[PDB]
Amino acid sequence: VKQASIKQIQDAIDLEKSQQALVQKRHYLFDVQRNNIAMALEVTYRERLHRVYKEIKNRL
Amino acid sequence: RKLALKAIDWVAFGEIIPRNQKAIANSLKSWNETLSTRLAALPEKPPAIDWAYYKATVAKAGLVDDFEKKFNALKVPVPEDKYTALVDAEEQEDVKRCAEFLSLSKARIEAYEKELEKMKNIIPFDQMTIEDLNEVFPETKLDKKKY
Amino acid sequence: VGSAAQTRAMKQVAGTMKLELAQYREVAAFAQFGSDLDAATQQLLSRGVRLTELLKQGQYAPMAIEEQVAVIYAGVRGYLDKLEPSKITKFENAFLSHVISQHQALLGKIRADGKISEETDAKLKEIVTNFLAGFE
Amino acid sequence: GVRSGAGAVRDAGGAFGKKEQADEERYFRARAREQLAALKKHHEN
Amino acid sequence: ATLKDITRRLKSIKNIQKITKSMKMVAAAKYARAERDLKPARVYGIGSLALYEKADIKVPEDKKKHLIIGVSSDRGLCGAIHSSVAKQIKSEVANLTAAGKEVKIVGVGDKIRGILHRTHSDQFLVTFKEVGRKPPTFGDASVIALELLNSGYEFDEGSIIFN
Repeated sequence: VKQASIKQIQDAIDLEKSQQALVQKRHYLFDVQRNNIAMALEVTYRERLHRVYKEIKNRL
Repeated sequence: RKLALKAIDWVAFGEIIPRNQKAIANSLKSWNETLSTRLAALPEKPPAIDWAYYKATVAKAGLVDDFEKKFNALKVPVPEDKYTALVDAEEQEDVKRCAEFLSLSKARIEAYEKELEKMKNIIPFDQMTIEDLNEVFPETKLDKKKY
Repeated sequence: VGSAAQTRAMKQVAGTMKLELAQYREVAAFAQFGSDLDAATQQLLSRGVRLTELLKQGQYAPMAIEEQVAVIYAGVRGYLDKLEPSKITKFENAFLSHVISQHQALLGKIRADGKISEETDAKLKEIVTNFLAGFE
Repeated sequence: GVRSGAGAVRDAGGAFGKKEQADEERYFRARAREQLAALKKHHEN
Repeated sequence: ATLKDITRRLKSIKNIQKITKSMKMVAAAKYARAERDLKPARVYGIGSLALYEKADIKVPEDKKKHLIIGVSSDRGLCGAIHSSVAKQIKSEVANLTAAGKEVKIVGVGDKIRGILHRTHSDQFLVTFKEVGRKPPTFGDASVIALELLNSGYEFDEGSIIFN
């Protein structure tokens, strides 16, 4: 009976810890996903801005 | 062209663990590295045009002054980021779902903690009743105890 | 002129790399039949093969001193023994890109200070461990 | 200092070079025979 | 000879020396492993032969058949190991055939098969190979004994030769 009781209490404790990790992980990963979404958008206008002046300078 | 602020690609970036999407996360990390390299490759804006020196070195008449006038009038546009807003809305919906899941898990955790406390307190004396022991260890119906 | 013509960080990594490569070149004859050899001999063979793969470099692509010292640190400190010998070059390029992009501050500090201090040593250890874990 | 290189046994063209060439040829003749037999058996299918 | 010929021969002999030294180290390591593994095998063999050591189990008289087990390896460069075992098996075969006894030989080493196949080709019962490339173990010996029994040669008297 003592082994059964200690097994039950340790099972409850580890389930609590697992849920404590689980609740954090989802939003922790979602925030970084949202941040990377912004990262993907950066390099758009730079290409045109850099190429137009080079083309005009080559024309001259 | 100031760079958009972003959080560091910490271990939480790999914590996504999307279903058959770890390759997608690796591709996103590669995109971030390539974007950083491209940003470091060139300055924020292209170099200025030495129009005065150009005209001094331009023997042609008309084809040079009009070219400089057009270059001054030239105004390259900038790309749109509607997909960024759409992905932000999708991330917001995912965050709402995660918040609902976290609330449900917190309720389950409260229930589990209450059950653990009840089990710890209800132990009492070892000299309990046989029926009382069924709270944490009950028997079954007929044709169950094979051995 | 020897090591007197080196920065402190490059000298620190290069002494270890030179000693290990000398040890490998001593036992390079047994590489053909290295499977049935002593554990120490096989370890030396693996370390020397990885260091030799590190020494390879493309043409018209010179590397900054901080980048070289970071790569040699990642090599000599045994962060490549588990890695496949053929994958060192890909790992080297990816690690260089990662450290240049995200960890430019550490490279700048190494370049300015000229030595790999203990704090920088710990930071490099963390960075190489994270990248090695995430490489696969 | 005089040194050596890789694959210098056959370059000398001595007894050992001819021995190595003959051993390789005799081994790979058998291997070619086995591969031809396997390929013929496959082509019969 | 000329300078080029001397240089070529010297470089070839240098390479041969390096290869021989590397093989010497490899053979030293394999010898150390075999020496470590021999002691339990030595005890096992002594225990197996103890019954016949403590009992006068001797062949009564002439027997029509006789199997000779010549244990050897497939690799060369072993000096006079294969030469000695081949000489011993040839002498035993001649001695037992002088008495008009049918002699059959089983060679676990391909070198033994090659040496004895010029003359004792017919006397081969079952030949085995891939011996010495990896350390021998009881599974291979069990397979050899199994096919020796399955060979159908019911040798009334038998013997084994080894170094």
